[PDB]
Amino acid sequence: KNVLKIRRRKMNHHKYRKLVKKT
Amino acid sequence: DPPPSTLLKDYQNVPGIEKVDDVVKRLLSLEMANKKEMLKIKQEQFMKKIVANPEDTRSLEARIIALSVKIRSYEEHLEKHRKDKAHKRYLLMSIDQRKKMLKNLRNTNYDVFEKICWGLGIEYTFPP
Amino acid sequence: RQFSYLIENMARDCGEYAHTRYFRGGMLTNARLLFGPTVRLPDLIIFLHTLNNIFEPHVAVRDAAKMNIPTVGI
Amino acid sequence: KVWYESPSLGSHSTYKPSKLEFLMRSTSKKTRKEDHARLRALNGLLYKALTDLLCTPEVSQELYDLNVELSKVSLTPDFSACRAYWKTTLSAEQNAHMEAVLQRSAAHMRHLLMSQQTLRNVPPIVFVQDKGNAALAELDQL
Amino acid sequence: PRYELALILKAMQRPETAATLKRTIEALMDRGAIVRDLENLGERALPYRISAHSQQHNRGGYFLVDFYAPTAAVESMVEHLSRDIDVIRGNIVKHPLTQELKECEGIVPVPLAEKLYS
Amino acid sequence: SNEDLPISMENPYKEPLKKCILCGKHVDYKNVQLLSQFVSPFTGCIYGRHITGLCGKKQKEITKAIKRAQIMGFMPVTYKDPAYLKDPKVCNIRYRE
Amino acid sequence: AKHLKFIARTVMVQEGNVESAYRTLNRILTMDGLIEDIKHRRYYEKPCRRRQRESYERCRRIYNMEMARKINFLMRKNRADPWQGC
Amino acid sequence: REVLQLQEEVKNFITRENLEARVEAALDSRKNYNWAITREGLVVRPQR
Amino acid sequence: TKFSIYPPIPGEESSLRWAGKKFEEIPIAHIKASHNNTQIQVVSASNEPLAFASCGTEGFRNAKKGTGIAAQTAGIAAAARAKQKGVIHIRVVVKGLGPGRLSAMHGLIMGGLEVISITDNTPIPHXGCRPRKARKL
Amino acid sequence: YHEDRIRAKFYSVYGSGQRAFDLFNPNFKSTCQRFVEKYTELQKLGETDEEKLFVETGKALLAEGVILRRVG
RNA sequence: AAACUCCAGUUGACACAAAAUAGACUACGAAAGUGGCUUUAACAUAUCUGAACACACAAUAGCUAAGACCCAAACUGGGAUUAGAUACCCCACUAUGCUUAGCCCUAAACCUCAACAGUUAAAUCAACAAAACUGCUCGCCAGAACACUACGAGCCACAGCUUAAAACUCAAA
Ligand code: FES
Ligand SMILES: [K+]
Ligand SMILES: [K+]
Ligand SMILES: [Mg+2]
Ligand SMILES: [Mg+2]
Ligand SMILES: [Mg+2]
Ligand SMILES: [Mg+2]
Ligand SMILES: [Mg+2]
Ligand SMILES: [Mg+2]
Ligand SMILES: [Mg+2]
Ligand SMILES: [Mg+2]
Ligand SMILES: [Mg+2]
Ligand SMILES: [Mg+2]
Ligand SMILES: [Mg+2]
Ligand SMILES: [Mg+2]
Ligand SMILES: [Mg+2]
Ligand SMILES: [Mg+2]
Ligand SMILES: [Mg+2]
Ligand SMILES: [Mg+2]
Ligand SMILES: [Mg+2]
Repeated sequence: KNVLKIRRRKMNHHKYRKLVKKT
Repeated sequence: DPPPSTLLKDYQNVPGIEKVDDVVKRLLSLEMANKKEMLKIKQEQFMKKIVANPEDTRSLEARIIALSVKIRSYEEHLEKHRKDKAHKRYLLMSIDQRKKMLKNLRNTNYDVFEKICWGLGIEYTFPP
Repeated sequence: RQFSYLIENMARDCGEYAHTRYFRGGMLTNARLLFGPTVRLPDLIIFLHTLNNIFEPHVAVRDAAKMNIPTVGI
Repeated sequence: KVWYESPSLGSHSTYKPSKLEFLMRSTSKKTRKEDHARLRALNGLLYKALTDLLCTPEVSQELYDLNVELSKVSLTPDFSACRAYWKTTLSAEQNAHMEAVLQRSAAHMRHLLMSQQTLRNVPPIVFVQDKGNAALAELDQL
Repeated sequence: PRYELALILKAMQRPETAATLKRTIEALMDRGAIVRDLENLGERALPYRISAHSQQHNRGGYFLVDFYAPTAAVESMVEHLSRDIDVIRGNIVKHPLTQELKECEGIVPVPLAEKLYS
Repeated sequence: SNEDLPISMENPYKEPLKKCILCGKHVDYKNVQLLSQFVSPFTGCIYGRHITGLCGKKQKEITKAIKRAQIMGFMPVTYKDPAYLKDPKVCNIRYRE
Repeated sequence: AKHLKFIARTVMVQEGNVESAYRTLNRILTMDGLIEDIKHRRYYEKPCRRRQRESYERCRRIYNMEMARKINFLMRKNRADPWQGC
Repeated sequence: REVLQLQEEVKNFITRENLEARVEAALDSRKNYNWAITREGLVVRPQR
Repeated sequence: TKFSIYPPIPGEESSLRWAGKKFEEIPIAHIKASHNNTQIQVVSASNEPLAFASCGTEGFRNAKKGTGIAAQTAGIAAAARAKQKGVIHIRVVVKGLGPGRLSAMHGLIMGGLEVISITDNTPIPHXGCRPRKARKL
Repeated sequence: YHEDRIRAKFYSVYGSGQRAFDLFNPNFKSTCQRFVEKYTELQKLGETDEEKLFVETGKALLAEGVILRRVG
């Protein structure tokens, strides 16, 4: 199968980790 | 524990074992065997002391005694091997299985349940 | 094919018909086109061998049932 | 079966790779994906058969001493000849001696392949020197 | 249980080799072992060079000691052999003759389907 | 009923199962001659069961025996002991020229 | 290092034919798996990658052996046509 | 039967009294565990 | 007697001789065939160095060192210095699968040396140090 | 069939007869079949041992001129 | 190119690192895992099912403390490439991978197949995967996205983990 759902989750987690890092 | 001079369970009832050379008695004793052989002697000691028929190994009493001997061996193993998670699991599972046996023996034969607790030194506890 | 010659001769001798050759798609289910609108199909098909040369059922077994033709078969 | 498909409907059909079948084959027919596999596997057997014959002392004492090594073996799908590439040695003169021995042996080799009847219908065996070292041999001679 | 001590001794003259064996068998007896037999496999070239006690060895005397001992004697004996300078390499294994070989009917065929399936 | 009808029983013509060359024999780590027959002469590599013809059980015993003999000082690791090069060749492997 | 030298992986040359001796040595090292072993060891193959290739190699060998067996079995009938014309 | 067999073997077991005699009796002897197998499954004992 | 590809075992009584010298007495040509270079050292049976040549010492640089013709040239150079010291027969011990693995041996022959045996000593660890990570290409 | 046990032993002990089977003749009798018929006759005479009933059968055929070459 | 040039080759001595071949085997363990050798201990349950939280475990990465350090190696530094190259390629070296004692409790932790029992006759069956099902039990799910998020609570966790919404939005996903 495709990994498009994982890719959505991947970006959400990256941006969250980066947001937590900044603040 | 039984004395090291104790003969193996298989050679205890052969005729003439008391007249053999001392060397032959050492080779047929617990001293020259692995620990599992000492546990077979312990199990038989508890069976004769507790159960009505020492030769009935399929009764709920015999299983509790057999498992109680295994439980004690795990405790001694873990006294020397405190990071052995495999045997720590076996101990906790064995304690749980015996509690289930004791629960079923208490419900079916209380007089025997009491003799098993006295003989093996088990303090039955009700679950939370 | 070991018995193609034998079977073709037996049919001619008894006054009947033999098909021992490659069976083309639609000989029975499309006979009117292949032979003509007035073609009469067989009233009985006798299979001396029911399998084709790749060890599958002869196509005429299925097609004979489609055309409601009784089949005798070894 | 495996991820590699082996459900062929005509699986029981008798594989008949002969020079005569090609002339009665339908060129209109398009080769199946697994039709190549049957050819590829036969080529592997021809490699193993020639390679084993090469290393046995008795078949030809001349052949065994040479210690010939085959680079590749691809039978022609036409079935006219069994190509048998043989790795070319660096020694320029030794590439001629090995080649000469192979050509003489080749005629007897075909009969010896009939001894293994499964590979009996073998086309004339052809040996090809590996040009990697052989092409340079011609130039350096000139 | 019954054990087999595979003993490789420094290549020495007969008097020193006998003193090493006696000293080694007494160590087994001091630890409670009942020694059953002593076999000489002969002096031979080692399969490779062995360094032991600040020395390099190319030949050794191969000996076997069949004996019975308590399970706690093995650990103590291995320590004793490590300190004897005349022992090149000593290993204690469970005696192979105790383990009984189970009978075999033959080689049962294994289905190829299971091979790729497994 | 009828005397000529077939009767139920086990195959009387059944053949015995195959056995490896070492079936029924003790494999000792001290028997380096036997163990050497299953390692490569040039590299000392243990042969797979497709070369030795052994069954899974004896393939395992031979493997465990070789590894024990090698590290205990009975058997070389990187080559077959030359003393055993003239022993019976029981392995389906052809090497030289 | 601790073993005897000039026994392992050693081939003698016959009649000064060094090319044939080298091919024999290379054939020995290839059959014993040392050549492929040396090459795979130049860079570290990760355990998940080693298992995948070992599993792929074992399934390919079985598939090729099974495809060879089928062709050998089905080549018995490669003889000339006994019933030509029918 | 196992106690009887074992009772006879103990007569030949090494002891502190007979240790020296058995130690010397071993240096003079040789025990060979080597033997080879053939393609027919036959043991080929060593030439000694 | 039939020819044996197996080398004579030291301590046994062989009949093979090379200029009256036994196999154990023949000097050794050590060829290290690396991926980017080839090094050849000829030593006596007593481990006395007699000649050394590599692609780098023969004036090859960078990728030219990792070629067959560079290794062949290194072999000829080592053979010449060894022949002056009295070497005719050599035992070849080659470690590594570099491009100069076979070419280095040819150069030794073209330089006047006779190879009586070939030994591979390419290091193979039996389990050892972790190699560098794979390259992304 | 019960006689299959006798046929398995006969083939093991004496092997297949050097005489060739003629499967075209519907009344063909092989050496094994001749052995089986004699073996059955002697069993009906009251003999019940198996190892003894097999040795006496071989002797009877030798007396009749049959060639029985033991494989081993 | 940089780097090294107390460098390289042969020989000898030499580890608290890692475990060719066997292994084309398919075993052990609850899973995670487990493939050099030896020994000791040792692999629960004589009906099944039974927990995000109880009980005990749980790869890799990571934390705290003390050690080891061959090799590999985030990061970092240097070389090169490039429009740029915080990459891919080359070199060096660190945390880290190891040991000991504590933590942390995650994984595409996946045969992507819940446990147990039974069946091969029915219709074989949306498709693909891995032939199709029955009994029984627990767990779980109810359009997408918001969301492995917010808040609450618990936790040796404090840039964490577990449990886990809503508003706005869409006619798809
Ligand atoms: S076949 Fe019986 S042990 Fe190998
Ligand atoms: K290993
Ligand atoms: K998976
Ligand atoms: Mg998002
Ligand atoms: Mg349960
Ligand atoms: Mg749970
Ligand atoms: Mg719940
Ligand atoms: Mg969780
Ligand atoms: Mg963990
Ligand atoms: Mg850590
Ligand atoms: Mg490094
Ligand atoms: Mg940079
Ligand atoms: Mg570090
Ligand atoms: Mg370690
Ligand atoms: Mg996993
Ligand atoms: Mg469940
Ligand atoms: Mg939703
Ligand atoms: Mg997460
Ligand atoms: Mg969260
Ligand atoms: Mg919170």
